[PDB]
Amino acid sequence: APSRNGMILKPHFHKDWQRRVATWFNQPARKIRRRKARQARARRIAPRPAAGPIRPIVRCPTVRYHTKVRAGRGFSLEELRVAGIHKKVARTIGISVDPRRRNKSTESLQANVQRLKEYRSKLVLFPRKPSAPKKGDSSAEELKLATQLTGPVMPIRNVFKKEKARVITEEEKNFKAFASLRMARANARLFGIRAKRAKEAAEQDVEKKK
Amino acid sequence: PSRLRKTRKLRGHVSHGHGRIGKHRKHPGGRGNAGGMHHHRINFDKYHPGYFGKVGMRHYHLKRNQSFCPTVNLDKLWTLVSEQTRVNAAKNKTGAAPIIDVVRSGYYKVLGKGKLPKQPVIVKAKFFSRRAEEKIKGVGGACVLVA
RNA sequence: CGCGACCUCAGAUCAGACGUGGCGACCCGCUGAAUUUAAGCAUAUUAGUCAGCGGAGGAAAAGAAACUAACCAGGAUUCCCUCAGUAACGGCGAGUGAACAGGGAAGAGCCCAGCGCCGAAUCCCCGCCCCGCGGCGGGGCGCGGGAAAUGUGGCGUACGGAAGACCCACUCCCCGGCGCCGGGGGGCCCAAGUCCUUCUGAUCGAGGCCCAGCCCGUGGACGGUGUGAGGCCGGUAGCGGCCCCCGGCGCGCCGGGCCCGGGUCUUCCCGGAGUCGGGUUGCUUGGGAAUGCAGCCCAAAGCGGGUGGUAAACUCCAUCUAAGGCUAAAUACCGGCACGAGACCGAUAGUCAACAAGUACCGUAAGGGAAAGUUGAAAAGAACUUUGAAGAGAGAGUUCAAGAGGGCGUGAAACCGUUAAGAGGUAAACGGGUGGGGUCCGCGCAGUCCGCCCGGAGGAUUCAACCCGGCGGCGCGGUCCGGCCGUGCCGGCGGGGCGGAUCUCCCGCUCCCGUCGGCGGGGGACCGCCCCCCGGCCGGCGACCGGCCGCCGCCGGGCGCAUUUC
RNA sequence: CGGCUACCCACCCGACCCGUCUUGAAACACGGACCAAGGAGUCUAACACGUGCGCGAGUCGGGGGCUACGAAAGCCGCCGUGGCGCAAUGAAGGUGAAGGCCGGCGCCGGCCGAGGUGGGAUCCCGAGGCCUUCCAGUCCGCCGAGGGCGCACCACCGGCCCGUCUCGCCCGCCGCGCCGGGGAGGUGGAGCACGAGCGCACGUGUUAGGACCCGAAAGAUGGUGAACUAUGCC
RNA sequence: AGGGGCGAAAGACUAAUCGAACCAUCUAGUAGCUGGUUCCCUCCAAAGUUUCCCUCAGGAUAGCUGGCGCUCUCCGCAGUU
RNA sequence: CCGGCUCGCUGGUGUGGAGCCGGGCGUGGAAUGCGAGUGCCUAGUGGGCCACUUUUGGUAAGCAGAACUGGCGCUGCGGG
RNA sequence: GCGCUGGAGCGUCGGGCCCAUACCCGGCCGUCGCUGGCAGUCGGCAGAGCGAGAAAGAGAGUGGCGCGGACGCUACGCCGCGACGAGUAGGAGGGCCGCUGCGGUGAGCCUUGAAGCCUAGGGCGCGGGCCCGGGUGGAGCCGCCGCAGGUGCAGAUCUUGGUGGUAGUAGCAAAUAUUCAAACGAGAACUUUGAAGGCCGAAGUGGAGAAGGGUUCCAUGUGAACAGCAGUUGAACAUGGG
RNA sequence: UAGCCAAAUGCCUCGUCAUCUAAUUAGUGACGCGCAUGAAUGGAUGAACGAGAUUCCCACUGUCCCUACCUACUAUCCAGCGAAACCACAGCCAAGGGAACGGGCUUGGCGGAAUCAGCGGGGAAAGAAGACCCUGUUGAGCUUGACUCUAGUCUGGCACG
RNA sequence: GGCCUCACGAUCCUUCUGACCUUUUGGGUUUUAAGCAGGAGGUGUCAGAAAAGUUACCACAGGGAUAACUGGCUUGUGGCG
RNA sequence: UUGGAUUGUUCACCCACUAAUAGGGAACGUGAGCUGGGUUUAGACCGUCGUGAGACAGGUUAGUUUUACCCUACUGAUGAU
Ligand SMILES: [Mg+2]
Ligand SMILES: [Mg+2]
Ligand SMILES: [Mg+2]
Ligand SMILES: [Mg+2]
Ligand SMILES: [Mg+2]
Ligand SMILES: [Mg+2]
Ligand SMILES: [Mg+2]
Ligand SMILES: [Mg+2]
Ligand SMILES: [Mg+2]
Ligand SMILES: [Mg+2]
Ligand SMILES: [Mg+2]
Ligand SMILES: [Mg+2]
Ligand SMILES: [Mg+2]
Ligand SMILES: [Mg+2]
Ligand SMILES: [Mg+2]
Ligand SMILES: [Mg+2]
Ligand SMILES: [Mg+2]
Ligand SMILES: [Mg+2]
Ligand SMILES: [Mg+2]
Ligand SMILES: [Mg+2]
Ligand SMILES: [Mg+2]
Ligand SMILES: [Mg+2]
Ligand SMILES: [Mg+2]
Ligand SMILES: [Mg+2]
Ligand SMILES: [Mg+2]
Ligand SMILES: [Mg+2]
Ligand SMILES: [Mg+2]
Ligand SMILES: [Mg+2]
Ligand SMILES: [Mg+2]
Ligand SMILES: [Mg+2]
Ligand SMILES: [Mg+2]
Ligand SMILES: [Mg+2]
Ligand SMILES: [Mg+2]
Ligand SMILES: [Mg+2]
Ligand SMILES: [Mg+2]
Ligand SMILES: [Mg+2]
Ligand SMILES: [Mg+2]
Ligand SMILES: [Mg+2]
Ligand SMILES: [Mg+2]
Ligand SMILES: [Mg+2]
Ligand SMILES: [Mg+2]
Ligand SMILES: [Mg+2]
Ligand SMILES: [Mg+2]
Ligand SMILES: [Mg+2]
Ligand SMILES: [Mg+2]
Ligand SMILES: [Mg+2]
Ligand SMILES: [Mg+2]
Ligand SMILES: [Mg+2]
Ligand SMILES: [Mg+2]
Ligand SMILES: [Mg+2]
Ligand SMILES: [Mg+2]
Ligand SMILES: [Mg+2]
Ligand SMILES: [Mg+2]
Ligand SMILES: [Mg+2]
Ligand SMILES: [Mg+2]
Ligand SMILES: [Mg+2]
Ligand SMILES: [Mg+2]
Ligand SMILES: [Mg+2]
Ligand SMILES: [Mg+2]
Ligand SMILES: [Mg+2]
Ligand SMILES: [Mg+2]
Ligand SMILES: [Mg+2]
Ligand SMILES: [Mg+2]
Ligand SMILES: [Mg+2]
Ligand SMILES: [Mg+2]
Ligand SMILES: [Mg+2]
Ligand SMILES: [Mg+2]
Ligand SMILES: [Mg+2]
Ligand SMILES: [Mg+2]
Ligand SMILES: [Mg+2]
Ligand SMILES: [Mg+2]
Ligand SMILES: [Mg+2]
Ligand SMILES: [Mg+2]
Ligand SMILES: [Mg+2]
Ligand SMILES: [Mg+2]
Ligand SMILES: [Mg+2]
Ligand SMILES: [Mg+2]
Ligand SMILES: [Mg+2]
Ligand SMILES: [Mg+2]
Ligand SMILES: [Mg+2]
Ligand SMILES: [Mg+2]
Ligand SMILES: [Mg+2]
Ligand SMILES: [Mg+2]
Ligand SMILES: [Mg+2]
Ligand SMILES: [Mg+2]
Ligand SMILES: [Mg+2]
Ligand SMILES: [Mg+2]
Ligand SMILES: [Mg+2]
Ligand SMILES: [Mg+2]
Ligand SMILES: [Mg+2]
Ligand SMILES: [Mg+2]
Ligand SMILES: [Mg+2]
Ligand SMILES: [Mg+2]
Ligand SMILES: [Mg+2]
Ligand SMILES: [Mg+2]
Ligand SMILES: [Mg+2]
Ligand SMILES: [Mg+2]
Ligand SMILES: [Mg+2]
Ligand SMILES: [Mg+2]
Ligand SMILES: [Mg+2]
Ligand SMILES: [Mg+2]
Ligand SMILES: [Mg+2]
Ligand SMILES: [Mg+2]
Ligand SMILES: [Mg+2]
Ligand SMILES: [Mg+2]
Ligand SMILES: [Mg+2]
Ligand SMILES: [Mg+2]
Ligand SMILES: [Mg+2]
Ligand SMILES: [Mg+2]
Repeated sequence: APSRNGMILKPHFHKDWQRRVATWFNQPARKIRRRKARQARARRIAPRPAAGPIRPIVRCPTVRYHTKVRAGRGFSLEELRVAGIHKKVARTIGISVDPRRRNKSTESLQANVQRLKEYRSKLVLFPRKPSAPKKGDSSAEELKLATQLTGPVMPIRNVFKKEKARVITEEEKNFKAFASLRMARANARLFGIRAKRAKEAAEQDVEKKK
Repeated sequence: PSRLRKTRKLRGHVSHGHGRIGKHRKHPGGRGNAGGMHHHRINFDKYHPGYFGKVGMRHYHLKRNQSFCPTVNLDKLWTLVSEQTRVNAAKNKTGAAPIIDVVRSGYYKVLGKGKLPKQPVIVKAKFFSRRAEEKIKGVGGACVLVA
């Protein structure tokens, strides 16, 4: 028996929902448990970064988020081979690797390679045997200065390019954006049909002139 | 709180505020939206027109990202950039015009609704309305399309 | 005919092992309704839910794309928010109802078959010797036995691999036996009043404990002790102490195991079949010309196959490589062990059960299933006398208290007896109005005082007015001097922090032959705001004052001397 | 001596036993011996309206992270991803919210610039006047004929946006095409026309949940009974 | 052995239960139909009527009612003439 | 009422009509009474009955069905 | 109804009288309205008012002794005028009405006596209810400001428990029947013995089994409870056997 | 059709006739255009039999005229022991009105403790939320030419083949 | 459209008609399908469920809103004057 | 204001006597006073209707009649002022 005026509602409570209901009374306890495990992990890997390995620059797929840059799964094999880093040693030195990533661009690949070069420059590698240093190990004086870093290593920030004010040209003032948009829409919609009309006209005119 | 509710003042009254002739039974009119077509016809026609029946085409796999296109108006166009940009452009003597990249702000389409101040601009957007573009041209400016 | 192999199948109280069943909160696989809603009801809804069956673990399952997308692309699985009560399904009615992207928790990758290359280079069992053995292992000796060519092991798996050649290039990887060093499981302990009076039956009640404002306090949580205790006791706080067992580390030897790597060029190889897929039928899903699963029939191909949410044909694209397998983490927990807590319940409440409770008790059985806490601080549980056979009384005694006497704290109402008072033939009882009688109350029974004035008896160290000291108020002083603030401002040849979508010498990165042309970072300048320092105005000090002077009031000490004052 | 009130008794007047259903109840209508204890619109989610607080075209850390009571509290801001709002319309392809005036050849430069009318609380101006003996006279106020700019809001007339219908003439080019854009006049819209929302809390109403409390005749799933009795056999 | 058994047939018996046994669960099954619905005071104050419904013991919707206000005053309105 | 514009509607006719501005007239143009107007949320109700007069079916009914008004319901009090 | 007939009847009427919560005046309570009035307690830093039929200043400037003055004002407060007061279902507001717990607060109460309970006691408030007095009690309890709810009973053939009238009532009536003397014993219609009279009448009221029950079988002691009276008796209870 | 009947089958019907009695809606035997008998949904008949349903007759008797008396056990009283149903408060009638049959209300009639043994007039006496009738969008047993399906069964195709 | 007062029908589905109409979802073409608008197929219980009986073996919640018993108002009819 | 035949009868008809064999009410007086003959459970058989389960104001047959000790009333019996 609905009232005078109001919405029509379709609540999803017709099942036995009380039998399966989850309550968050353990939310602070779970937060503390996560925090203690995180700190225990951090002290377990004494010189290694708390956030773990380094992940590459990645922009989101969909149209809604193609203007934003996020964190990636791992560095692509093509990026690694350009940087001269082996796929089996990258994980050992703390570089995220996933072989499924492709590279259909060039600036993104270069940006990842540059980041990998910067990471190798910033990385401090302890000797495998402390008594016997080797070629790839860092110096003794910089060994004592190593320490963990909170948060992600080299966090990915959405860098913005700003261009200074310019003088507007006559060609820009004569550009018809709305007309160009509509005409481009029409051309995209009618591209194929015009082609088949042209083919039909040519294949029919040739019979007339033959 | 239950202290301030009506049930505290209903004690001593037999029907508890529900009537004596027609008692407060369980479901006198069915469950939920029952009988919208039969005995709730007047309510569903006087308050929910168009409720019954289908209309339009069916889009099976609909994804909001494809149709995602937020819009902004020319009155708020200057609000995206800082005040010092506008005052320096107004004070500028060489005629250089600021470039407003609305995409970086987070709007793809620009619609021309409000009055646009007399000041050259370069609006770099993804889509433009006809009136928006003609207002920019009339006030003096450029429109740049980006993908 | 027989002997000797291989192959299929038997019998073993043969030697050595394993499974059986139970709990089952959480999890995996299957089966699986009707109540109910739709105001009836058949599709739907309830609902892949209850019931039923099987199988585990400390988590399970899933899991590293035959993926998501159509963008400038992301990149295992899992969980939270969001997408979203949307796309969509629905007698398009009731109702049902995801997924992508995004932000987080966590984050870890891999291994076979196949193709190949290495004398099967592999593995199991029994006998003997040595070592430690309460996770039966390591080394050595067996012309000891067996598995396996109907394929074990090494290289090697979609991210390419292998081999050859040419360059560069590393040895310290890994266990396990023994052995020396600085995070838990329990045990025993650690501060301070029974201080002086005072109630009490007992104090943990009350007063005091100085000019060490009793003592301790990193210990004033709690409980017990004859009340209500920081200091009587256990504990409590402590990065406090001692003892035993074990653990992840950081060293040493000892035995063996492997003598292994990267880049370039050349040559070869590369894949999982009654499986996909198609037709039909049934169930499921939001999946709609059929999302997923299953039965039947047909049943393949390799520049092939799958996916690209409307069936089909043609044609370019995008993305993976199905029919093999492993894997912690973030995640679930009303079963179990040990714990902590509560704006909960307080014995008809809260679990059915605070107690000899799933006990007594009922049903043949499946099953059903209670009522039931309070002596007292301490039993000090009533010696002894008296009537009666005794139940049980009358004395006496214990206890502060038997008005606490063994189902005994407190002890209401309905109900009953007795005593006292009143009334009584219109059932009782009730509202208004009085009258009478009782109960106690008014500690009533010579009835309030409070100010001013007059008069009489008195008694004071006594009023006013002056002096000194102190305190306070007051715009005092139209405009005293000094400080402080402004949710006020101005100036700045001042010293700074924050922000900017305002501009502009150095460093790092990529293309080109130290240079011309690019990106990121740093630096400099500019603007806005704010902090501090200096100077000049306005206002306030009544959310925010100091020292003088002026007035007034108050307090104390003097002079005051009784026609004043009390 | 006073004490209405609370104990009893006597008299006068009135006086049918409560609850519930019903048009009609004291009813020959049902429930009711008496007493004690328990006992019935609560909670979750959604929506709407109104009220309180904060911020405000913004608002919200609800998820995550950093630091006895405290499982609290504070902080994040390059954790505002995301929800709501700031833009509507169309099934969709999509589109997406004032104009007027002046000079030159529909196009170019400049100017005015973001509706009008009626009612509109309040505000602004002021023909004069508010007396102490009388005249001229100023300053601070006060009242006031009349005249205005008009809050919010209501009504109407306009204007603009999207879909649609009709009549139409023009404009643009990288690809002059079954291309794209523009006008006027009607019409449909949950629109604009100089914001009003977001978060939290409270009350009310409705809904789905056991849903104010008690109540079926029924249906389904899984198990137990032939020790009575029905029948067959030994 | 339960929608089953058995019945010289009465819907008879099937553990005091038979025109579908008993126990537990779904299940606090649904009820437009009965019963009940707990403290005081103050203020306001009804309808059994229209329309529609497999609607007639009920609802939705108007009407009646209450609450919260808001815009104005010291022109407007009227169960009247 | 008096002037002046607009009109793409209709026209002999600055014809018709409508719209928009400007100007003027307060004895506030029957009596009486009364402060009005407007917007949200919403319970309960949705079985009625009686009476004067009007009136249908039925002979008639404490019958059944209508219209106005007033009551009972929801309401006590004096009289019957 | 009693009764009434020179009405206490009938028809027309005249005075007088009687009383409702109706009407008029008055007191008190509450509601509503005037959205009324009060910061002006402006005092030796002074001058006491804006009730009055008439729109606006007890307004300012230029020239001709005695040291004094009541309450107020929790502005969510106080005060002044008028009108009104019914009410089912239903709605709203005020509760210094009531219960439980939580955060604050009362240098709160309390073994020199809290909660609870009873009371022919004193009262207050319209009312929800509340504060004191007297008796038992021995260990906790309340007021104010906010918060929260499993927060108020007369009923529901309500749930649990207890208790009345009936009521010392119905009944203790199926199968013929007991009497006498003694013993134990405190007590005898009911036990035991002896005698008499009876019944079951060999398909039994006899003697023994199966199923079923499980110590009921035997002896002693008790007479607390049960054997619907009582019991010296028991298939009751406690001891030991079998 | 053969048979049969106011039958256990006949509304009209207590049909008409005869008999059975003083009197018979009963019984029996007949008659039949029989609302609506009837042939293995069996008709007609029929010895014996029936705790089957009927009418008459002889004997018999308290069934009755018409009631009386006796016995045993109760009821009655006492001793002991001792419940339950039910109970708004309770209980004297006439009329009136009313919710249309009151114990309570109004007017009258009038009423006097505690009680014992009977009785069945009233308490619209007690049990049981009427089983009859109706409503419910409440069901269950059963039936079918109701709707929708289903085991099973017959047939065809596909594979074994 | 019939001189007027009547002569007729929602959702969903199907069918037909109309546009050089839109989508068919990674792109293009063509069938197909889905859309917009206007008609028709239908509900006569006509604001529109898809619907045969019996129960004396019956059951449940209720109803004196509703009959058969009694009781009230009238006496048509019956009786009487 | 009667005794009887018939029928469960209320009604009805007949026989006989008498004086007359008049009519009615009291919840169609009177079931905790009786009976159960008929209506009207569940078992059955006949006829008619229906395919059927079943129905028949058509007939026939067998088919549990519970309680008073309470108040009042009435009959008697103590007593009471
Ligand atoms: Mg409603
Ligand atoms: Mg992380
Ligand atoms: Mg009420
Ligand atoms: Mg009611
Ligand atoms: Mg209702
Ligand atoms: Mg409700
Ligand atoms: Mg309908
Ligand atoms: Mg063996
Ligand atoms: Mg197992
Ligand atoms: Mg339903
Ligand atoms: Mg229903
Ligand atoms: Mg149904
Ligand atoms: Mg389904
Ligand atoms: Mg399903
Ligand atoms: Mg399934
Ligand atoms: Mg299960
Ligand atoms: Mg696993
Ligand atoms: Mg893979
Ligand atoms: Mg994913
Ligand atoms: Mg579903
Ligand atoms: Mg995601
Ligand atoms: Mg191999
Ligand atoms: Mg203690
Ligand atoms: Mg002390
Ligand atoms: Mg302590
Ligand atoms: Mg102490
Ligand atoms: Mg100590
Ligand atoms: Mg299934
Ligand atoms: Mg294609
Ligand atoms: Mg694979
Ligand atoms: Mg795989
Ligand atoms: Mg696995
Ligand atoms: Mg805690
Ligand atoms: Mg207890
Ligand atoms: Mg208790
Ligand atoms: Mg309990
Ligand atoms: Mg108890
Ligand atoms: Mg006790
Ligand atoms: Mg107790
Ligand atoms: Mg005591
Ligand atoms: Mg005591
Ligand atoms: Mg005690
Ligand atoms: Mg006691
Ligand atoms: Mg006496
Ligand atoms: Mg009287
Ligand atoms: Mg009732
Ligand atoms: Mg009713
Ligand atoms: Mg009635
Ligand atoms: Mg009543
Ligand atoms: Mg009556
Ligand atoms: Mg009755
Ligand atoms: Mg009833
Ligand atoms: Mg009763
Ligand atoms: Mg209670
Ligand atoms: Mg609001
Ligand atoms: Mg949303
Ligand atoms: Mg609402
Ligand atoms: Mg609710
Ligand atoms: Mg139930
Ligand atoms: Mg069913
Ligand atoms: Mg047997
Ligand atoms: Mg079977
Ligand atoms: Mg039968
Ligand atoms: Mg059944
Ligand atoms: Mg319930
Ligand atoms: Mg009123
Ligand atoms: Mg109904
Ligand atoms: Mg209500
Ligand atoms: Mg009703
Ligand atoms: Mg009605
Ligand atoms: Mg009528
Ligand atoms: Mg009513
Ligand atoms: Mg009224
Ligand atoms: Mg009245
Ligand atoms: Mg009269
Ligand atoms: Mg009132
Ligand atoms: Mg509580
Ligand atoms: Mg008393
Ligand atoms: Mg004690
Ligand atoms: Mg009670
Ligand atoms: Mg007796
Ligand atoms: Mg006997
Ligand atoms: Mg024997
Ligand atoms: Mg014996
Ligand atoms: Mg006895
Ligand atoms: Mg005879
Ligand atoms: Mg005959
Ligand atoms: Mg026949
Ligand atoms: Mg026949
Ligand atoms: Mg006796
Ligand atoms: Mg009386
Ligand atoms: Mg009687
Ligand atoms: Mg019943
Ligand atoms: Mg009933
Ligand atoms: Mg109905
Ligand atoms: Mg059914
Ligand atoms: Mg059919
Ligand atoms: Mg429909
Ligand atoms: Mg497609
Ligand atoms: Mg029958
Ligand atoms: Mg009658
Ligand atoms: Mg007549
Ligand atoms: Mg006779
Ligand atoms: Mg009778
Ligand atoms: Mg009877
Ligand atoms: Mg009788
Ligand atoms: Mg009979
Ligand atoms: Mg029968
Ligand atoms: Mg007797």
